Amino acid sequence: VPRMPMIWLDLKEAGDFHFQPAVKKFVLKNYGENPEAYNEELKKLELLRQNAVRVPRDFEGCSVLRKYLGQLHYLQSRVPMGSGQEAAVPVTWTEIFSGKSVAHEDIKYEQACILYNLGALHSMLGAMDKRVSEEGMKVSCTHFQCAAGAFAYLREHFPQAYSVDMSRQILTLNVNLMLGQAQECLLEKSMLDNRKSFLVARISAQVVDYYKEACRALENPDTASLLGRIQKDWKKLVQMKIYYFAAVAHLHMGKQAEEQQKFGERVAYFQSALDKLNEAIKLAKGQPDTVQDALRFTMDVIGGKYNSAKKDNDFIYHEAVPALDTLQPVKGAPLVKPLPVNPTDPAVTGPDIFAKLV
Amino acid sequence: EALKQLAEWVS
Repeated sequence: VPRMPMIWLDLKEAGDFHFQPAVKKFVLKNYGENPEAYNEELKKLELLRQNAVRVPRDFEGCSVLRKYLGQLHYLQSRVPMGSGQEAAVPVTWTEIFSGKSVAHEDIKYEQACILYNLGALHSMLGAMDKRVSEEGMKVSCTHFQCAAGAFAYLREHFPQAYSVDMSRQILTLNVNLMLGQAQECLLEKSMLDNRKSFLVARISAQVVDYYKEACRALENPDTASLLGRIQKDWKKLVQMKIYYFAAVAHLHMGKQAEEQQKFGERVAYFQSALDKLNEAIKLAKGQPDTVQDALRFTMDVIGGKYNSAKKDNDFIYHEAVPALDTLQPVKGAPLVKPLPVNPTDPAVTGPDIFAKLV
Repeated sequence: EALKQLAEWVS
């Protein structure tokens, strides 16, 4: 089946973070040393920052953002630059939806934006691949789970939002959207393997559940005014995907009834899948050719399998076609997660830049 | 059967 396009998030634009004067001033008082013994280490971290905030849009930009995020934790453990702390300096980033600069004298604000950009870059890497190879499907699934993990970590360990693009209602939308796209990649994988029809139906039902939570978030008035046109572009794709994968789920439920020799049940599920897919086609008006190619392929599957099932039942089996309400819905199978973020993993961080400052 | 294969696949 042709693959649907994916949503990705833009990275935030960074401003100034003059940590050099503050760090040199704190080592002189508190640690009692000459600040100019740390010129080479302050240059290391600034170079690290300029490369983290002007990060290349590939797989290793993630290891650069991770390294800088971990070294920020190292620095804060040795120099107090948090909110209200002795050596805090202004941290400036641009809020994504307004384009306005927001400043906080808190190093945890810098970590929040770096972590936000980690998840956003993962969402770009997940959405860039064509997912034609099983290996491309696996990297997209991991990327979306990593994006969900960064936004989830950001929503828990920074419970007060430094800017509205990182509030908990927006972050929850981001996690639910990234988990739906991760689950969607796994749905592609389970269908390429030719797994059992019931299992595929459970996986596809979970894709619907994630996108329904993202849709409910996008229908909240607070979210729509902040995202602007973005809310209208995302939801048009999400609403259509809700019905598309609802059709995919019932198509595989009808294939299970076929294996169960319930041919009256099989017509009912195929009829439901075709109705939901026709709804997806109607909601997909104006969508790019990637979306339409996927819907045209799926209709060839569902359309022919519905006609053949009704023909077999009307002429061979004569089994009662149940209404859709009388048969139990498909329970989703959540197999994807926000994958955890360890900021201070020494393997991704390398040595502590300021290890000498004791 | 298959879910133990896909659970490792997802990570």
